[PDB]
Amino acid sequence: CAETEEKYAMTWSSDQQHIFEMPTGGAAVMNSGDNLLYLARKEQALALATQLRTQFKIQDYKIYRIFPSGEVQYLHPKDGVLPYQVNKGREQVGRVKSTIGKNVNPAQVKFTSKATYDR
Amino acid sequence: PINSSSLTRAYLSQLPIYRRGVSPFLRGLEIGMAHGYFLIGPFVQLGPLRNTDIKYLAGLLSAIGLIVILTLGMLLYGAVSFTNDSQDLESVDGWRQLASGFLLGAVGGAGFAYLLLTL
Amino acid sequence: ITDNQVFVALIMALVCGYLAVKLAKQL
Amino acid sequence: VLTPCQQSEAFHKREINEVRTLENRQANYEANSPSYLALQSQIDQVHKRFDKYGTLLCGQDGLPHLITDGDWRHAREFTIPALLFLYITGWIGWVGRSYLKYTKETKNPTEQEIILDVPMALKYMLSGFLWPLSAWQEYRSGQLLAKEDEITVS
Amino acid sequence: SASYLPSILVPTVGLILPFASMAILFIAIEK
Amino acid sequence: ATKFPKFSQALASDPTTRRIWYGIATAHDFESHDGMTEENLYQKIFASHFGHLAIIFLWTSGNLFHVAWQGNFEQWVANPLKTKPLAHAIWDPHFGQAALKAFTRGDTVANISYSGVYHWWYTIGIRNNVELYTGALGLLVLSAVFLLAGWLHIQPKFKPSLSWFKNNESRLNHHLAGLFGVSSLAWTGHLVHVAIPASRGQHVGWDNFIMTPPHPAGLQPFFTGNWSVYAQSPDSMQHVFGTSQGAGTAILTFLGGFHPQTQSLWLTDMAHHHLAIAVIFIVAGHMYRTNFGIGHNLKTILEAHRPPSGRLGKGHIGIYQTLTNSLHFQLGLALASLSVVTSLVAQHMYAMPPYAYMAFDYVTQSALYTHHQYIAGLLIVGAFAHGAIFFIRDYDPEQNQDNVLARMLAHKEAVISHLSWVSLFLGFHTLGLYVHNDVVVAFGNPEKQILIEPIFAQWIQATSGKMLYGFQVLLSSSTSNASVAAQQLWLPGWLEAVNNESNSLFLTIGPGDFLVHHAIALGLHTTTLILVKGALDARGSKLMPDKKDFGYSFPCDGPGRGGTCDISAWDAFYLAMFWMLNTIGWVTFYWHWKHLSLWQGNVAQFNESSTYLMGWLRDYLWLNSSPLINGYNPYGMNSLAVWSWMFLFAHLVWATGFMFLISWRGYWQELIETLAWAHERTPLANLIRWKDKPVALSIVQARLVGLVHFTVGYILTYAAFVIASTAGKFS
Amino acid sequence: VWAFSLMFLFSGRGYWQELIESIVWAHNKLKVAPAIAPRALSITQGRAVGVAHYLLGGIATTWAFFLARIIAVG
Amino acid sequence: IKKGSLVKILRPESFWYNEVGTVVNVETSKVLYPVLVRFDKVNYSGLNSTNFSLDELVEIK
Amino acid sequence: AHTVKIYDNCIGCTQCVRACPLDVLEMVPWDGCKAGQMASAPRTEDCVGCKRCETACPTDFLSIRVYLGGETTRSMGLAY
Ligand code: CLA
Ligand code: CLA
Ligand code: CLA
Ligand code: CLA
Ligand code: CLA
Ligand code: CLA
Ligand SMILES: CC1=C(/C=C/C(C)=C/C=C/C(C)=C/C=C/C=C(C)/C=C/C=C(C)/C=C/C2=C(C)CCCC2(C)C)C(C)(C)CCC1
Ligand SMILES: CC1=C(/C=C/C(C)=C/C=C/C(C)=C/C=C/C=C(C)/C=C/C=C(C)/C=C/C2=C(C)CCCC2(C)C)C(C)(C)CCC1
Ligand SMILES: CC1=C(C/C=C(\C)CCC[C@H](C)CCC[C@H](C)CCCC(C)C)C(=O)c2ccccc2C1=O
Repeated sequence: CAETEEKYAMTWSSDQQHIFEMPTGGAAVMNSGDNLLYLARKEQALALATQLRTQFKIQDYKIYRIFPSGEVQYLHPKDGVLPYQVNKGREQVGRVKSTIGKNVNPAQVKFTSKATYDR
Repeated sequence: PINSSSLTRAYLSQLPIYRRGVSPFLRGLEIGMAHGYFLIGPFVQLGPLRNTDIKYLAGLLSAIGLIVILTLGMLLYGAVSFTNDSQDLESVDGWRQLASGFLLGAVGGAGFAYLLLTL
Repeated sequence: ITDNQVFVALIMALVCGYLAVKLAKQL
Repeated sequence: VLTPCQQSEAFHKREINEVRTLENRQANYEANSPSYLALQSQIDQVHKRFDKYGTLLCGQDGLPHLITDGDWRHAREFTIPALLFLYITGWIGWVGRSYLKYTKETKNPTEQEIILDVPMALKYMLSGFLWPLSAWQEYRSGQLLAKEDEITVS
Repeated sequence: SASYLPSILVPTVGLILPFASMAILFIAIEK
Repeated sequence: ATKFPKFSQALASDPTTRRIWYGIATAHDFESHDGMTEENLYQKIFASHFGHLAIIFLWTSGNLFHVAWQGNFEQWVANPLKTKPLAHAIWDPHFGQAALKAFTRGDTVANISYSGVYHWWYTIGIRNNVELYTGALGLLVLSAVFLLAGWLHIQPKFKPSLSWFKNNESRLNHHLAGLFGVSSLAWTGHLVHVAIPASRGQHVGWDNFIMTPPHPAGLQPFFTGNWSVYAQSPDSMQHVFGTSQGAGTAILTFLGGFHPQTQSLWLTDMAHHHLAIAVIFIVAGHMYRTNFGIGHNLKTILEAHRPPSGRLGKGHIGIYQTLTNSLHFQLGLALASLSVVTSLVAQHMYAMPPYAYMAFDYVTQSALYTHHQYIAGLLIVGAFAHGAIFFIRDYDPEQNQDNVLARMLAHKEAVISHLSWVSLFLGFHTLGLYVHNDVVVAFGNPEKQILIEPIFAQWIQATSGKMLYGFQVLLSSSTSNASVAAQQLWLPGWLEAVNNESNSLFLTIGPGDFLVHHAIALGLHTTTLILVKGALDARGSKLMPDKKDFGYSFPCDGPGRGGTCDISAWDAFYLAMFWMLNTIGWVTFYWHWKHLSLWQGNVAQFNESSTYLMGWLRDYLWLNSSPLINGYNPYGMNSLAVWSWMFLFAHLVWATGFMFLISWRGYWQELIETLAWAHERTPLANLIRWKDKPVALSIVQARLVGLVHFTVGYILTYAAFVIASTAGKFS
Repeated sequence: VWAFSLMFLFSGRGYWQELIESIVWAHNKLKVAPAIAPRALSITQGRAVGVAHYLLGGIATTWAFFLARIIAVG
Repeated sequence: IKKGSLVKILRPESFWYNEVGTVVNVETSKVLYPVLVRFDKVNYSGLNSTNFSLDELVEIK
Repeated sequence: AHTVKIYDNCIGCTQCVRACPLDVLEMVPWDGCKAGQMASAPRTEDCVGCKRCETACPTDFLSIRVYLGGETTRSMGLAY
């Protein structure tokens, strides 16, 4: 619950009082000026971001991740621009040099705490 | 929201946990004082020894046969969870006094029901 | 078919039980 | 032991039992009922059924067994419809292979398989009649087979 | 032939051993 | 380490209930733990083997103890045909009164023992309950010895080196000589000294065996090769087993055939048998080199077997590395050979029934067969499953550079295409012929059936002398080479056992042999289609060739690329368990409906009504479940109410399997959320909150637990039906 | 048919797709490669067909059982 | 090499491994996988259009 | 965590980031492709592992291959 799990409070603004759909379900009131929105998990929140962004303009939006210690986080975006768009600040992590075709065989990884792809 | 009214709160608030201050041996002794009077019932009419004159004693021995499992699970739940020592029901010591109160009050409720199957 | 041989058996598997729990909390 | 079936006892027991058992329904009708004529035709189709199984081998069960050794006394039992059958689905298989190596080289091989080109289809349906010495002579050119097709990792 | 030993051993392995084994294993989740 | 899984911290971090189920199911996967190295693996499995053998001997001492203490064993020895042998006693506090009168066999209310153990202990020559107590103590001692070794070889001064486990070079020299040759030769030391005299009346205990030799003259004038003295006076015809009357005194006579009276093998034949097998295995123990160095180096024994034809790769270069340094290849050969041994044992416990007054209790012979057959199929499926574990988590194609295994992964498309071909040939030609016979029989005509005589098995029975066919070849012809070549030795005592019809050796044969044996070969080639599929596409398929990376039993690859339900090498086990239970199903259904036709006598009931499927479901399942399903009535009950209650029970297990196999996770993963809301929101119980979070079972587990209820329901249903059926038509 | 549904319900196309493609090797060897590429069924079809056999076989069992029961007497 | 050339692959995780295919586009700006090759048949993603490097560029004549 | 790795087949068509409903994936300017892009997975602590990326990955065979690793609260996607 909220005293031990990371509540996700999504903060965003709009221009007109439209009506969207909650991920909990049903229609929501959608305060026109500015509205925050507590949720339960991140896929609900970015699924709501797809729910509103693919319909119309809801930019200047991001969930402040209420971790139960008390403070917030900020992820989508971080540099202010949309993630599949390309910004010159992001450092790529999570690559190897080639395809799966040069990944190591797991008998070369057996009895070691490695991966089947780090080489 | 709904089924959260003042009659709901006024009924729940004076239950034998949500009431403000009672010692945990008495707080569990009220729980056992109810449930030990309860669990004699569905062993006398429907139990297997309803045919001999052990209609009433089998409710005692069978019902305490449940109550030792019930308090045993109480000691498992306070043993695994509720690790801190804030001395109330959310503790180890207050929960095991809640369980001991449920045991002694439950056996007392068993004897009260057994001595009220006389009349 | 007798009585004390059964007690000898339960003592020997009590010892065997202590060797089982002796194997238990080391592997 | 497989007795010759025309003289086995339980065989003719099944003859009396099935002619009589099916004959029991034949007395339920008059001499000129259509059903009565139908069971006349059925009794005929049982006596013919048991006379035409004369050279088989029904053992102690009274039921005609078969032999698949190629003994050449049991050739009409197994091996003649064996070679006959292998000719028939060698026909079918060579028709299907020949039609797929037709539609492999066409304009759009996807639309070729929904809508069969009944001109070229019924070309290959009938032309694939002599698949031993046509499939064999297309095997001697090294063309029935292939090499270096798709495979997984090793 | 001790005809009384299953009257002791059958219940104490059948029911009360899956009480204390639930305590030893289930608290041994946290031990 | 600190959490539940005290061995892998990748699961202790998970606050759900996954840590429990994967903490249980990965407890024995020693190759994939946190920090369990190479020596620390072998030093764990070498101790847990001792714990396991301690469980075997605690089990056998359990059977010795209950037969010693609650059975009617020596009362059964007094009357082996009449008295039904008792298992352990009952203490139900649930039996009110009417069930208590449905078990009284003596003063105890014990179960009838359907396990053939009194027959084996009666051919051993135990004629007492006292010897069973001394044996039960004698295996509590041995189980305590193996547990003490399991504590002993995990104490750190005695945990051996890994090179000692890589002394593969000498385990075979010690096992084949000692474990097989010495234990088998000592087993003739039990047959000759106990099972020969205690079957010839002479009760020779531990007190008098060092005084009374099994031959009246022995071993001082008998290093001379005058060995016809030991096989001089055979027990010929007029003998009842156990007694001293009508019996000779020879030790190692090889008569061949059965007893005329008890329908069992001669114990002189077995003494000569394990003596010969003892000598040949001791000769096999002198095989490989050791610290002495007179034998065969195993690296020279595999690499030298390379054909100059060049077709079979670059020979076996690499195979000796990938059996020593690997384990699931060695375990795969172990379960393979043990599985063929179990299926062989089931194919000889009924065929040549070794034990006195078996083939006379018609249920224990039907329990042992189906027992070792389901264990046999389980162990094949395990051999292939560790085949796939070998190809994923144990296979190195660089020490196996174009090796025989690399050649196997190379042409695996042809292997799977042809197992799929022969499976597709049999399944249109048992189901083709059974639906033909079922349609044709259905239309008032058993004659128009396709019945093919299985000539090849009849011809092989003619090569072993079954003269009821009229082939007159090598052993059915008395004038051949082999028929004269052992005319005095073991032939004429054995063709009595062959040409007899009541005995279960080389059964009489109709076309049910033909059609069913095609259905069994269908079951084998399908099950190896699954297993060789998910054991050679275990490493890499063209759907996903990353399958070596995700380990063995990863769930899926998600809906990408068409959908990927059950791509893992765990589908070979998963699906081949259903085909294993199907196939051993058809084997033991077929065997059981064969011997229910022999023992009742109407083999014509089989041969006329087993070639069509309503012959099975009518004449076997519907008729032979009549004493089962009458196991308790509204009128009352009898002794088979346990087997009918177990019958309905195991239908409930077998159908709770389908809740997991059919209806997969995300239904329950979005329904346990509703239950968790219902408990988080309710009053008086939201205090009692969970610690491990309630999470529906992941689909590696879901198909497993559906598989387990499928097997438990299947096998308990059929063990209910074998025993209730044959116990209902007899006894 | 009831028992034949279980093959579709329990397994999935991650098995059957490269079982089938291991057969597509045996067609590519003899040039009998079908031009429409032979996939397995999809997942939802590969469970919809398990329903539609579980119900056809399951319903036709009670159909034949019922009409063969009451025609035989009534 | 060039566009339109019929190219066999030698990479084992290509779906079209040891199957020829036609070249659509080649970039000469040190892209690690520049040679875009599409095919007659179709992988499980529904997509014939893939791209490769130069070591896996084996043509026929 | 569910370790997402993004190999050098990633030609930057960005159906992966648009296909991920969790924003574990972003695009990084990488001068090795024609679009100059190659995807990155920095925030795999929120990675469910639902493989909705790998469906919409039109490379040769799966530039972005999701390996199912750790199982935290967020990576299991439980609501409560
Ligand atoms: C073009 C026709 C054709 C040909 C020549 C083959 C040939 C072959 N198939 Mg086959 N197959 C076909 C169609 C064909 N198949 C179709 C349409 C299917 C889908 C049902 C299959 C499914 C299939 C499986 C599942 C398997 C084979 C296998 C095999 C091989 C072993 C022989 C066998 O048992 O066949 C099997 C025959 C059948 C399953 C039934 C026959 C299929 C149809 C009913 C007949 C085909 C005629 C065709 C439709 C005519 C169209 C062309 C015409 C209109 C112009 C052999 C190379 C096996 C293998 O790999 O062995 C090495 C194997 O396991 N096939
Ligand atoms: C595996 C061992 C096991 C044993 C030994 C028993 C024994 C018993 N069960 Mg039982 N049961 C078991 C497993 C077992 N059950 C399981 C696995 C289930 C679930 C399927 C059930 C479900 C079940 C039901 C639904 C009922 C029983 C009942 C009973 C009692 C039978 C009534 C009778 O005629 O006896 C004579 C009985 C007596 C003389 C009274 C003895 C009662 C207890 C044992 C003594 C007093 C207990 C004591 C106060 C507490 C101390 C600690 C305790 C754990 C011993 C008997 C004590 C019946 C019952 O409730 O009995 C009253 C009953 O209705 N059982
Ligand atoms: C001669 C000396 C000797 C002997 C007697 C043994 C004996 C044994 N070793 Mg061993 N070992 C030795 C030397 C020896 N070892 C040496 C020198 C090394 C180091 C190089 C090892 C290294 C070693 C390892 C690493 C392991 C063993 C293990 C074992 C045990 C085998 C498991 C088992 O029960 O199978 C017994 C099998 C049989 C008795 C025969 C089964 C197969 C037959 C053909 C079928 C059944 C026979 C018959 C038909 C049925 C009768 C049954 C009845 C119901 C009728 C066994 C006690 C294993 C073990 O348990 O570890 C503790 C193990 O993991 N050994
Ligand atoms: C001598 C026999 C033998 C040995 C040593 C092993 C050893 C091993 N197997 Mg195994 N296996 C065997 C036979 C054997 N197997 C057989 C015969 C089969 C076919 C049935 C398999 C199928 C199999 C699979 C599919 C897998 C293994 C795996 C493993 C490894 C880890 C085991 C583990 O973690 O389990 C942990 C222990 C358990 C899960 C407890 C078992 C409980 C099972 C699931 C059900 C039994 C419950 C019972 C029926 C309920 C009782 C109720 C009653 C009414 C019946 C380990 C090396 C695994 C592996 O290497 O990859 C991870 C793996 O995935 N095995
Ligand atoms: C009744 C149940 C049933 C049946 C018949 C089958 C049958 C088969 N399974 Mg199987 N299977 C089952 C249950 C069943 N399974 C279950 C419960 C599981 C666990 C999920 C599996 C798992 C499994 C695996 C993992 C594999 C098989 C394979 C096979 C095939 C083996 C090859 C063969 O014999 O083809 C002969 C063909 C038949 C027996 C088909 C039946 C004949 C049909 C009914 C006639 C054709 C249609 C007919 C004209 C009616 C028309 C209908 C109308 C609407 C017009 C065969 C089709 C393997 C395979 O693909 O082999 C190539 C394979 O790898 N099965
Ligand atoms: C994946 C399945 C799964 C697993 C493995 C667990 C496992 C666990 N849960 Mg759990 N749970 C689950 C699903 C699961 N849960 C679901 C779906 C819910 C609903 C949201 C819950 C709700 C829940 C709560 C509310 C609690 C647990 C708790 C627990 C832990 C203690 C076991 C317990 O309380 O059961 C014990 C068994 C029962 C409660 C069953 C009661 C019904 C029985 C049959 C009637 C009693 C008959 C008789 C008296 C039995 C006596 C004999 C017997 C002892 C031998 C254990 C780690 C407890 C915990 O975390 O404590 C540390 C806890 O308080 N769970
Ligand atoms: C239907 C209904 C209902 C329900 C019911 C119920 C819920 C009941 C309950 C009741 C009960 C449940 C009761 C109780 C009783 C009890 C009492 C009245 C008390 C007394 C006391 C006691 C029991 C004591 C004990 C003891 C002893 C004896 C000794 C010592 C110890 C002790 C102290 C413990 C209601 C009302 C809701 C509503 C309406 C309707
Ligand atoms: C996957 C895998 C695997 C598998 C598994 C298994 C399971 C196997 C199989 C195996 C088996 C399962 C076996 C079988 C065998 C066979 C045989 C064995 C055959 C032959 C036959 C014979 C031998 C016979 C004959 C005869 C007679 C009849 C009489 C006279 C003489 C003689 C003897 C000749 C392995 C580990 C390998 C490897 C790795 C992977
Ligand atoms: C067997 C099986 C298959 C394979 C089923 C195959 C692909 C279909 C076999 C039947 C089709 C209809 C054969 C095509 C033949 C054509 C009809 C042409 C034949 C010529 C005449 C009959 C017209 C799956 O695709 C599957 C998917 C998901 C879960 C389980 C399974 C599954 O168990």
